[PDB]
Amino acid sequence: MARPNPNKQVVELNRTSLYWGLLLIFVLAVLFSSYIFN
Amino acid sequence: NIYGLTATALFIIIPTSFLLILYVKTA
Amino acid sequence: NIYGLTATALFIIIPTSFLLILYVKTA
Amino acid sequence: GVLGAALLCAIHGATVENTLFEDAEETYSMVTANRFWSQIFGVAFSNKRWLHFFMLLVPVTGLWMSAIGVVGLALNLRAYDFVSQE
Amino acid sequence: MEALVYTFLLVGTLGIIFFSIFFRDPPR
Amino acid sequence: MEALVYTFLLVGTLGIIFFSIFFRDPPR
Amino acid sequence: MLTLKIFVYTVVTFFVCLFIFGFLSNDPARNPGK
Amino acid sequence: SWLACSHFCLGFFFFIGHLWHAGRARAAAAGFEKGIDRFDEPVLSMRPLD
Amino acid sequence: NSSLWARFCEWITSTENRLYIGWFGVIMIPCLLTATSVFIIAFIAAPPVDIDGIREPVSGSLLYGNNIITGAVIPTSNAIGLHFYPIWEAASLDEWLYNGGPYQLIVCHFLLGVYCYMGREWELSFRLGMRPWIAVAYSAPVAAASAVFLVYPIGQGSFSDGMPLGISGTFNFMIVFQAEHNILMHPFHMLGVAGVFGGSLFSAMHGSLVTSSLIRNIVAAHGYFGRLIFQYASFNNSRSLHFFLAAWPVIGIWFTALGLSTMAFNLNGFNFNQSVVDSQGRVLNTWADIINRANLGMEVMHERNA
Amino acid sequence: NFGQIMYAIRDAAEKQWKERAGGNYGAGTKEIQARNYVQRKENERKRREMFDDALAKFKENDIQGALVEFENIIAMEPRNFVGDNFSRNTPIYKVTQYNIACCYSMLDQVEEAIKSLDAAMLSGFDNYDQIRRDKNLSKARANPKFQAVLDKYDEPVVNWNAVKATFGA
Ligand code: CLA
Ligand code: CLA
Ligand SMILES: C=Cc1c(C)c2cc3nc(c4c5[nH]c(cc6nc(cc1[nH]2)C(C)=C6CC)c(C)c5C(=O)[C@@H]4C(=O)OC)[C@@H](CCC(=O)OC/C=C(\C)CCC[C@H](C)CCC[C@H](C)CCCC(C)C)[C@@H]3C
Ligand SMILES: CC(C)=CCC/C(C)=C/CC/C(C)=C/CC/C(C)=C/CC/C(C)=C/CC/C(C)=C/CC/C(C)=C/CC/C(C)=C/CC/C(C)=C/CC1=CC(=O)C(C)=C(C)C1=O
Ligand SMILES: CCCCCCCCCCCCCCCC(=O)OC[C@H](COP(=O)(O)OC[C@@H](O)CO)OC(=O)CCCCCCCCCCCCCCC
Ligand SMILES: CCCCCCCCCCCCCCCC(=O)OC[C@H](COP(=O)(O)OC[C@@H](O)CO)OC(=O)CCCCCCCCCCCCCCC
Ligand SMILES: CC1=C(/C=C/C(C)=C/C=C/C(C)=C/C=C/C=C(C)/C=C/C=C(C)/C=C/C2=C(C)CCCC2(C)C)C(C)(C)CCC1
Ligand SMILES: [Fe+2]
Repeated sequence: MARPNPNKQVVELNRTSLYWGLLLIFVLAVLFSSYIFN
Repeated sequence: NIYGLTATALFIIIPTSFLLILYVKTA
Repeated sequence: NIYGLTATALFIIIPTSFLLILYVKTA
Repeated sequence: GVLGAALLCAIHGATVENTLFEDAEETYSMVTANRFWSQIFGVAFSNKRWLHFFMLLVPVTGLWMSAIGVVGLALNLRAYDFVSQE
Repeated sequence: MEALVYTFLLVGTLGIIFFSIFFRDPPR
Repeated sequence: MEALVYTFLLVGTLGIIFFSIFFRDPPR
Repeated sequence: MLTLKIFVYTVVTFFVCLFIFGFLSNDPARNPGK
Repeated sequence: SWLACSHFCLGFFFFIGHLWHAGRARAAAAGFEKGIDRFDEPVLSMRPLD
Repeated sequence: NSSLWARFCEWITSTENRLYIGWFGVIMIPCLLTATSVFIIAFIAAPPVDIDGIREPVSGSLLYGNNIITGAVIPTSNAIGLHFYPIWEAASLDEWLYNGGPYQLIVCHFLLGVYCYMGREWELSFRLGMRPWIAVAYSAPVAAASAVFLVYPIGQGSFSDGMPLGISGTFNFMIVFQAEHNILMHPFHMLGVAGVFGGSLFSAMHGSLVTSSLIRNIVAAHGYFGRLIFQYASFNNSRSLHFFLAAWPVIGIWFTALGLSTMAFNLNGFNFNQSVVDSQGRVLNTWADIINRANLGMEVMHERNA
Repeated sequence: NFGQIMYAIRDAAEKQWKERAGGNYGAGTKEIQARNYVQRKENERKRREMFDDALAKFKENDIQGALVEFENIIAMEPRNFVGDNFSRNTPIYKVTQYNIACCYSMLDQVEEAIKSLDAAMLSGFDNYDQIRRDKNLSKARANPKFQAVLDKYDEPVVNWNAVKATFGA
């Protein structure tokens, strides 16, 4: 087996990032569902 | 309109859950 | 069956989200 | 609840009886049992108090819920039929 | 039943706004 | 459409199981 | 479905042979401290 | 019916006996049948599982 | 030691894996994966099966208009019986499904998987140095599953008698079994009920005593138990108590599984019919007779064909 | 030094862990596990480099240094070790005590070389051809107890003597 990978990194995102993401998804949903239902 | 309901539900669940899992891991 | 769908959806959204809020606050 | 209670009784007895120390201090190795059950089943107990409280919580909840069901039946409120399938 | 879906989306968005207001992450 | 609801509930439960297995919190 | 039969047979035989040789590899138990 | 039932029960019980005695014999041969040594636990020599 | 075999063996046998694999895992994992995949797919979508083999299909798939509580994987059709029915012996995939092959596939793979799991439960226990016989305690549910899924069909001569892989199917199986054989009035099922109830009782009581004693002591809990009931000075040590906890339910389930297998060869429970007779020959009904009437109703409604 | 004597014969962090009394996993046990794992890793690392030193020096014919090095590598053998494949002994343990058994032969110590190769056999040095064939150990091979221990640990598969005797009768 190979040696431990040297360039292993972890992803992070703070509360502002979560709020931005949730708001984006919900805004896109409320905008597009009206046309999806048709 | 079942396709619309399932598409909307998937779009709400999968990405928001995705983000929530990452944030839970961060903290 | 609209009543069943709305009741089920409320029971999946409100409590699970409630737990998630507290856990986010803890960490 | 009842079947899970029997399951917990059997598993706890077997686990405690199969991780003894050779011969105060706890007789059985908690770390060994936790490792064993976390690698086989996937999740294993880490706190003794929580485990011995779970063994209490299961049957009580099961029988209380069955009692609520029997109360429901006492007034003939019975989950008898599915209208759609009928 | 589409109406209930629309109200659910709107109320959820309002909840996101409320949480963004009152539960802000303190800097650093 | 009830079938999709049932399947969603089932797969959601399996997801909870998966996360409880592989993403455990290291105690203390 | 001869093709599927042969595919299932070969996968099963591979698994069983590996299963056996895994144990044949293991060395016998012994007590060092005795 | 008597033959089949009696001999199935006896065969199953003797299979359980095989399981028990084989496990005990292997453990005794390995040397840790009496219990863990409480000083040199093989689990402790392994890294924490995360 | 870089040979493919060497590194593969090290990987499989290593405890570094999140879930220990072991050699038994080699057969355990793929079998369970096949069983669960086929089970999920069949439950979600599958055509009706001819369980009774007289061209009266029984819908059991979730997608064909039935609920979770009612959805089930119908057992193999009565026509095939004990014959081995993979895909490739079937004339076609549609006919394979109509007859009910996926139940046979699932049950075979599941039995192999559970046996291999029982084995790995010993193998890992040997690795860590702990005592080996946790598998023995596991032999009870495995024995019951084998009795329900394999031994009983063998006794009855057909695979259609195996427990359907569903909830309402399980209730139907239990009711039909009570109809054919007096499962309720059989001493081994009585021992099984005793085992389950005693397991629940002992789990609850032991949890209460230990959690109460854990304050910041076992002598106090021992005295508590001794003073509560007239019984005094038993299970003085944790070893005997924790062995008894494992010994009660395991023996109960062993006995109930053996009772099921015994009934597989038509050795029914007690038959107390016309047990009480007055003078000059009349029949006085007892509770066993009302049970018999219920069995009559179940059995007569079970025989779908003439 | 262990090496010299044998050639001649030719808590601060653990108090939290000592949670084990309370039957809890906790965090102290994790720290102890990590410390033990890293200590073990360094242990076999240094045993390996000591073995490299031993072979390099044996190439120089300094059997004294090779022997002290080989009686030192055995010294740090962990107690109650169960291998990944149920070995019960680290893989080096069997080879090193074979080489020391060779080295003892070079020292004209056949009597203790017999015990060294007996202990090598106990560890599961399943390779039987060289011990019979290797000329390097031939000096100690002359002793009858060498063949006695080889027989009790490598029995003839077929009793030619017994079958011939039965044929005679
Ligand atoms: C010929 C077969 C055989 C032999 C020679 C042995 C020999 C031994 N066993 Mg093993 N064993 C066997 C079969 C055998 N066993 C089977 C089939 C099982 C499965 C249940 C077991 C399970 C078993 C366990 C779990 C243990 C042993 C132990 C022992 C040792 C002590 C004997 C003992 O318990 O005291 C004699 C004990 C008694 C006389 C108590 C009898 C209690 C039973 C329940 C009586 C039941 C009688 C009843 C009428 C039968 C109804 C049958 C019906 C279901 C059809 C001894 C080396 C013990 C040990 O320490 O090993 C070193 C131990 O812990 N054995
Ligand atoms: C209150 C009354 C009462 C009570 C307490 C019981 C109690 C019991 N009955 Mg009886 N019964 C009753 C009334 C009652 N019955 C009546 C009224 C009828 C007639 C309608 C019956 C008819 C009846 C039959 C016909 C049978 C029972 C059986 C049983 C036993 C079930 C547990 C068992 O053996 O499974 C043991 C455990 C298992 C079977 C589980 C095996 C699990 C496998 C090994 C693993 C599965 C893995 C899983 C799929 C994956 C997990 C996923 C992960 C995410 C968690 C138990 C002793 C059964 C029995 O005795 O057992 C054979 C049986 O066959 N009963
Ligand atoms: C019906 C009651 C019941 C159930 C469901 C159950 C379930 C379980 N017990 C286990 C263990 C045990 N149970 C024990 C004693 C007992 N168990 C009892 C009663 C039960 N125990 C009783 C009464 C006792 C006392 C004797 C012991 C001693 C053990 C164990 O050691 C073992 C364990 O691990 O404990 C933690 C687990 C075995 C996991 C496995 O198969 O590998 C994993 C398999 C996986 C993940 C996938 C399998 C999925 C398959 C492919 C599904 C296919 C479809 C099936 C045919 C099922 C059909 C479902 C329909 C009926 C709806 C599992 C969670
Ligand atoms: C298409 C598909 C997927 C088909 C699926 C179809 C289908 C039928 C799905 C299933 C439907 C379904 C989910 C039905 C079940 C629903 C149901 C009835 C739920 C009941 C829920 C409820 C709220 C009831 C209340 C009663 C209740 C409290 C029950 C709890 C049961 C329960 C969790 C019991 C414990 C089970 C268990 C496996 C415990 C093992 C614990 C364990 C690992 C201990 C090991 C261990 C032992 C030691 O001794 C020590 C020392 C240590 C350290 C240690 O670790
Ligand atoms: C099938 C498999 C699944 C497929 C789907 C996968 C989806 C993956 C997730 C995609 C979404 C990710 C969202 C990240 C969200 C996020 O956290 O981003 C954060 C990012 C800035 O973050 P920084 O780089 O400063 O953070 C550094 C680190 O701390 C990490 O955050 O902002 C952006 O780059 C743009 C964000 C979207 C745009 C924001 C503004 C516009 C939208 C709001 C509009 C409101 C309405 C106004 C009009 C009414
Ligand atoms: C190779 C074998 C693979 C097995 C795969 C199956 C894995 C199952 C894992 C179950 C985890 C349950 C969630 C635990 C959540 C969790 O994090 O628990 C963690 C908990 C341990 O808690 P701690 O000891 O860390 O708690 C310390 C206390 O101080 C509290 O903080 O685990 C247990 O005690 C045992 C729980 C068994 C419960 C079994 C329930 C099984 C339910 C299955 C439902 C199936 C539905 C199917 C729908 C179709
Ligand atoms: C290699 C190996 C391994 C693993 C493996 C695995 C994990 C596998 C898996 C596998 C799998 C996971 C498989 C699966 C399979 C499945 C199947 C085979 C299925 C089938 C199905 C079918 C066939 C169906 C059909 C149908 C339906 C039911 C629907 C519609 C209709 C029809 C009829 C089409 C390990 C690492 C441990 C070690 C070494 C060995
Ligand atoms: Fe306990």
